[PDB]
Amino acid sequence: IISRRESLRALVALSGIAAIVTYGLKGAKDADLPITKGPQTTGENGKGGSV
Amino acid sequence: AWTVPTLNPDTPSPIFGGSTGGLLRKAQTEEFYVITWEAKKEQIFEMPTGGAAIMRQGPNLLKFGKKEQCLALTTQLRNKFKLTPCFYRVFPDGKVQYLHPADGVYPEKVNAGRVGANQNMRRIGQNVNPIKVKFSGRMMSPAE
Amino acid sequence: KLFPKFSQGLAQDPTTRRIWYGLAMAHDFESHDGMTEENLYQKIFASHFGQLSIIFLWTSGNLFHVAWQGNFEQWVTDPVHIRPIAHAIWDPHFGQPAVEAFTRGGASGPVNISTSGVYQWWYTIGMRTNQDLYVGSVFLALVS
Amino acid sequence: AHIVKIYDTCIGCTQCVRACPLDVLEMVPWDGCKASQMASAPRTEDCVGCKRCETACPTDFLSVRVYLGSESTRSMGLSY
Amino acid sequence: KKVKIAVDRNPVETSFEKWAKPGHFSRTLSKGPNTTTWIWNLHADAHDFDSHTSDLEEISRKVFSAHFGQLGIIFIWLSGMYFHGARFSNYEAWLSDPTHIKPSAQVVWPIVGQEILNGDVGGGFQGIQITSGFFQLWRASGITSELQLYTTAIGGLVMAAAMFFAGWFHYHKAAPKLEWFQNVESMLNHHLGGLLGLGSLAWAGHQIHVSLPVNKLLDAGVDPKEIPLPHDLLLNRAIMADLYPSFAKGIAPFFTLNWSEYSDFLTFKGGLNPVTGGLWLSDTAHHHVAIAVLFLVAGHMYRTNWGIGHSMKEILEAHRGPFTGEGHVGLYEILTTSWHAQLAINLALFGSLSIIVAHHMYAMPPYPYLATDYGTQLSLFTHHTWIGGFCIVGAGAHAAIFMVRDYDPTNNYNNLLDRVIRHRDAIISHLNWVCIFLGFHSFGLYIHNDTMSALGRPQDMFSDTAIQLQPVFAQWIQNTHFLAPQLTAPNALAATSLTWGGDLVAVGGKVAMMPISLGTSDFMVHHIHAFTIHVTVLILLKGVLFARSSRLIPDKANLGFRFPCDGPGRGGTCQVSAWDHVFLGLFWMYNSLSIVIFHFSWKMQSDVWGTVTASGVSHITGGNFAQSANTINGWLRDFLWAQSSQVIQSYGSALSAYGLIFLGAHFVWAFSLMFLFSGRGYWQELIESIVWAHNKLKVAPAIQPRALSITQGRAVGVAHYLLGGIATTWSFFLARIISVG
Amino acid sequence: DIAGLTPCSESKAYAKLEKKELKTLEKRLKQYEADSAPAVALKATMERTKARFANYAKAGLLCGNDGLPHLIADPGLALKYGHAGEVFIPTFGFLYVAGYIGYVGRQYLIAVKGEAKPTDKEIIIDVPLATKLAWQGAGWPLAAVQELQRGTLLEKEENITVSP
Amino acid sequence: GWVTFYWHWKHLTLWQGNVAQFDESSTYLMGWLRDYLWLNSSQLINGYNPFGMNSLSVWAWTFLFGHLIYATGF
Ligand code: CLA
Ligand code: CLA
Ligand code: CLA
Ligand SMILES: CCCCCCCCCCCCO[C@H]1O[C@H](CO)[C@@H](O[C@H]2O[C@H](CO)[C@@H](O)[C@H](O)[C@H]2O)[C@H](O)[C@H]1O
Ligand SMILES: CC1=C(C/C=C(\C)CCC[C@H](C)CCC[C@H](C)CCCC(C)C)C(=O)c2ccccc2C1=O
Repeated sequence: IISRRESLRALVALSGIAAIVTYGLKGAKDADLPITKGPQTTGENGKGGSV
Repeated sequence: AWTVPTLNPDTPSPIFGGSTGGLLRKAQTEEFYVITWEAKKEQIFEMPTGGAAIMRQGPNLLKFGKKEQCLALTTQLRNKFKLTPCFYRVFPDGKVQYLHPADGVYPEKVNAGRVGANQNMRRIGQNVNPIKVKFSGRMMSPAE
Repeated sequence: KLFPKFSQGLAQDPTTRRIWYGLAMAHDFESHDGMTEENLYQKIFASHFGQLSIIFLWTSGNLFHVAWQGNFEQWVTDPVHIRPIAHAIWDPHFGQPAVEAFTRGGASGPVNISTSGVYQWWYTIGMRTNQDLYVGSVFLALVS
Repeated sequence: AHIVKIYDTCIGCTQCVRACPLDVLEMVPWDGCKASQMASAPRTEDCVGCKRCETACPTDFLSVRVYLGSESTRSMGLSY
Repeated sequence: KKVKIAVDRNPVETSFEKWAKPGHFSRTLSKGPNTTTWIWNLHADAHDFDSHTSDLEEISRKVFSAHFGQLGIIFIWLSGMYFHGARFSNYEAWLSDPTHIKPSAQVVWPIVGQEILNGDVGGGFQGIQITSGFFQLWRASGITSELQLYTTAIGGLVMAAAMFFAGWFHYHKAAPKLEWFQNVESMLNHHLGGLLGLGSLAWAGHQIHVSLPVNKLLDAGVDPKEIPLPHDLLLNRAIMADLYPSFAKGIAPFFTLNWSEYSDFLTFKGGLNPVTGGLWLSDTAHHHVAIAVLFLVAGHMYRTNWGIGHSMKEILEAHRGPFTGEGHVGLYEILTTSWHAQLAINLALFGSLSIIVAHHMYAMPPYPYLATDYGTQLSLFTHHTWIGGFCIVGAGAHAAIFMVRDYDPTNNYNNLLDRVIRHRDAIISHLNWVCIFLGFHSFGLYIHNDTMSALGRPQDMFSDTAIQLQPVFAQWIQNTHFLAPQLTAPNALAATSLTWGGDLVAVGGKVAMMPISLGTSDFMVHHIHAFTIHVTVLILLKGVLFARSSRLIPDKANLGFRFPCDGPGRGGTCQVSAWDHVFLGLFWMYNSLSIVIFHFSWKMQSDVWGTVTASGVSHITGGNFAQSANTINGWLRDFLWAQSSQVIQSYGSALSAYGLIFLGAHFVWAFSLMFLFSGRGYWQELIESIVWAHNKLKVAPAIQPRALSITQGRAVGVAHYLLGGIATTWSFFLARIISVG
Repeated sequence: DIAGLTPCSESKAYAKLEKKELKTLEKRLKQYEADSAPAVALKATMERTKARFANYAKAGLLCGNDGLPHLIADPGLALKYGHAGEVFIPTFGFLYVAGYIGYVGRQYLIAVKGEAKPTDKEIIIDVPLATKLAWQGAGWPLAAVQELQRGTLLEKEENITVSP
Repeated sequence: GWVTFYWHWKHLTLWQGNVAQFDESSTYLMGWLRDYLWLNSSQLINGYNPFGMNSLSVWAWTFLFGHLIYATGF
């Protein structure tokens, strides 16, 4: 597929394309990224103690 | 009477079992500096690259990678042992250049026929201000 | 050999301080090679456009992330007990206790409480809705 | 290539040449002193700028003077 | 007789004429000042005896009588502590209740309100609670009265004036010749046999005839004024046979080789004395007997005046191999005509002995009621690690001075010492790698645990409930050395300490010593110790091997040992000298030993020390070492912040002096950064601006103000860094451990 | 009562803190026999303490919100309200001794420069000379202001410069 | 650093209400240490612990991150 410098520059860049544009939607694993989950129980309290 | 001695690499090295402080890959690309002297008697000097080598009678050929590594060798070969060395400069195309007694006489003593480069016929307290030498193409000291 | 385009005395430097001094005296315009005083003032004057275009892109960034990831429309109604929001968090190195401990201020995902206090400055200059903050962001992004 | 420029306050005691660890300096005739000699720097291509010359000049407000210029592979003192 | 007394009669006139002329020792200083660098070079070059003269005999006489000056000052120092042990102490009251009465031997004067430093240490007494543990020496010596402390204080003043006489006599009146000092066979035969051998024979005889019957009566329970005085324990054999029933057999079982009949008072018990927490004294008595027989045998090794015995020139020159060329040829000649080559090997092991001493005394506490005194235990460990650590850096300093000054490239050709220099690039670079390997793989485990605990991922840390890095090898040795009285040491009644396992010793409701279980936090911190020592080795050994030359500076030995630099050339040559490597090594010795004493002071308070109730013994910090030493934040929270609450709110109490020096050494530490960061050519120009205002008001001094030298401003800087750094930890440790322990 | 303050003889947090300290000394005193020198020392500490509070209220020191003696370093508010002993008396009690040490050290350096080598007599202090200037410098403001009027105090532009 | 220590600690004692806790302790340098640096860093360094973590852990991590860059500067 690739044998020169500028062909390898394209294939590394396009493989970086093919991972990252999928990683935002299909590649966010259920166990890996807890941000790509649902809104869990609580947390939205005041900063504590006083104001 | 004196002019520009050449070199043969046939002359023997000092007996030294080799150190890791010696040459590097710069000797194969840029330059490496070889040093010669004529020893009267067999005795033991210090390598400037660490250790101790013994010199043998007659010519002695040694090689380094810096200019200070050769002149810090002649400094202990002239002051301690009263020998008269001279070191050269070898390029990897085989070219060689004569360096230290560049007019025969050592540079502490007058030869009366060497040219006085890099001098100012004025006092160091009489330099100009840097506002005058500003915009001199490149950045430039007022002592020029 | 090519990176300090301003200082050719650094372009002849075979060492790794060529990289460090290509960075640090790149904005020392008075010491570049071939710099003249008419050439001096023009690069300073364009660089001040470069500082201004960064500031307005920076401020339009503050207007954007507050309008999108912040709770300015929620903070308008209760400006004491509701804590401000700078910008939401996407760090995939997080764990699940580090998601739910940073969800605060009544938001959905993890958030940062803005301590810069651009809500209080915007709330008193008339900003009330997020649609008033996107317009300010697109305006400064044009001006930048 | 460092900039070594010496001045007329030289007295020609040649302590700078003996102190130079790189043979940058040499002694040229000059009538402005009793010792009839003034230094010269024909080999500033080889200078590192270690300033052992102007540690050794006796004259007040040193006669030899080294200006640290642009550093080549010989000015940085490199075996590599 | 090649080994013979050889002195010179009256080399130096005893005269005050040279005290009138300061700087008389050196040519460069005897012409008086013109500059304030004179009076700093006076004190710097004062004891640089190798630089005064060239004569090795005159050097040797100067270091021989200066050693009597150091010994004479130690005899003043010891006699102070026995005197302050006698007239201002509670050692009378401490022996009757050595569980509740805190040891105290310094009493202050009530003037400015500083009498509040006289705390309520118990025993009808007020004074500074000491921590140097002399009262545990003295119960181990069986002192029992303040008369005995006063008589050995007068014996200390007498011995100090004898030592001051001896240095005066052996320099001014009758000073030895050079070949007296160069009998190193005769010195080792006398020091192994007479000093170390007969010393531990004599002290065992003090332990047999004095300390054993006194401390047997104290453990059985007798008030100290009712115990027989120890000279009655000599003159009456029938008293000794009441306690140990084998003194009735006399010294007949010794010469009849019936040594098993001495088993009452020369024992091999091991473990600890459960009445008092310390080691068994009959165990330490059979120790110093068998130490003495070992050294008196080893003191007849070297050949002096009869053909028997070894000769160290032949011993060295015969051990040569195929890998090292000449082998050890020529090391005898440089260890005999060079003091720095001696001083390097001596300060290495004598510094390494001090760290052996520190680790072997918390684990095997040799003194009665030493282990329960948590203040004494913390200080005696911490002190003897630092005193070791300075002396190890002194080995690196004075080995470099040998390479600069007394090294001879002529007589060193293809020996070990010549071949170490010839592959010094391979030495430093493989040491450079293993420091970088230990850098990431020890400290990056802490950054990993910080990040995982901050990212809410505690299952991904390196802890015991997580990725477990167990110290498998050290846990294996604790499983062997505790099972060592089974079949590898069958005559031991117990183990050699209680760190290896077993049960604890409860003395006074406090833990003397309980077993130490090693975990993943102990794994990480021991590799922190391996890291900081290898970097300290890296800097000091680089200064030794590149003392003379490098690829950077080929003529470095001509510049000397202590020079600043070779100038701004070749990129800059700041701190290239061999002085400057032992400048930088002091920070890493400070960095290494701080983590040693932090790992001591928190492992003990979490897992050893603490009160016992026979109801689930509780420790000082609750048992939170392996739970918390994973993270740098655990060292921040649970050690430097939680335990600092006894040094910061200790005002209005006797510990308030420790609160001052806690701020005092926080000042002096930071004061050093004025010297460690800045440089001379600033401060010289600032002096010119204030000499100007002193010129203007005609108060210009004759000794002209100069800024401190380049090496001096560094030496001032590391001296205030270490003084401000160590005295911070001193006052932090002691204000913690006196209150909670 | 000058700047929101109060006399320490009139404030109560001052007297509360005096009773706080004497409470701490007495509960420390209780552990010892009434003949014992660790109790003789503490009762001597109290009588230095109680006289100290008596003497601070005697001088009319100003307390505040915390019951501590506050100082007033302004003449015209210390001269007017009787508080020159706080700052305004020791600001001249100091500056007598300060310029005294300056003048003695000045006169020792001036009277050593006319010698063979004056650097030797900065190591080896001429004690019969230095004590002689020490005693006779006791009227140093009377001698300085006479030297101030001549022009012999200030050396002229013989002083050393770089590049004016 | 001196203007901001003094600003913050006079404002902490103002906003907590214990305005006398400053004026007692600001007169001597231990009160700067054991009442402002020691006392107010209680919940900072507890941003993450082996019990758990809270919203201060990003400022707890940076507080050790700041000590690390500082000492790398030496
Ligand atoms: C057996 C112990 C021993 C002995 C005999 C020597 C002997 C010597 N050392 Mg050496 N050294 C030692 C241990 C020893 N050292 C240790 C342990 C270290 C590591 C810290 C060093 C590090 C070292 C260096 C780096 C240098 C020497 C030098 C010297 C020589 C001259 C010293 C001199 O004149 O200073 C006279 C004494 C002083 C100037 C006193 C110093 C003041 C100290 C630093 C202040 C600390 C005092 C106290 C702890 C602080 C509290 C005091 C209080 C008032 C605040 C002399 C041969 C020097 C040398 O040979 O020069 C070529 C040199 O440069 N040594
Ligand atoms: C068996 C005899 C003997 C003994 C006991 C010693 C003991 C000692 N020597 Mg030594 N020495 C000996 C033979 C002996 N030497 C011989 C034969 C030589 C020549 C080859 C030397 C050459 C020598 C040097 C060059 C040096 C020593 C040093 C020392 C001291 C080590 C310091 C120490 O660790 O503190 C241990 C301290 C004690 C045990 C305190 C007790 C001190 C006793 C009373 C003095 C030593 C006994 C003395 C040698 C016997 C002669 C008595 C005298 C009245 C004639 C120590 C006092 C060093 C020293 O400190 O210099 C002073 C040192 O620099 N020695
Ligand atoms: C906390 C401050 C600090 C730190 C981090 C260092 C770090 C280091 N010093 Mg050092 N030093 C310091 C203070 C410090 N020093 C001070 C104050 C002095 C004054 C005396 C010195 C004096 C000194 C000497 C004299 C020597 C060192 C050496 C070393 C190195 C050995 C450790 C190593 O390789 O581990 C690796 C690095 C670390 C553990 C740092 C943490 C990095 C983490 C674990 C991972 C890296 C982050 C990762 C790549 C993510 C990057 C993000 C991306 C965006 C770039 C290393 C570069 C020695 C050396 O260089 O030879 C070995 C040496 O000879 N230093
Ligand atoms: C330095 C020389 C090395 C040898 C060490 C000598 C140290 C000097 C010790 C002298 C003290 C007297 O020591 C010796 O006194 C008595 C006379 O034998 C002995 O006492 C014994 O002998 C008496 C008569 O025989 C009887 O009362 C008993 O048998 C018993 O009491 C002691 O068991 C012994 O301690
Ligand atoms: C502060 C500083 C100085 C200035 C320090 C001055 C020169 C010395 C400090 C004071 C000295 C100790 C004189 C004070 C004591 C004198 C003996 C005079 C005594 C007079 C009375 C106090 C008795 C340097 O010279 C310097 C040099 C190189 C790197 C860093 C620094 C540096 O940080």
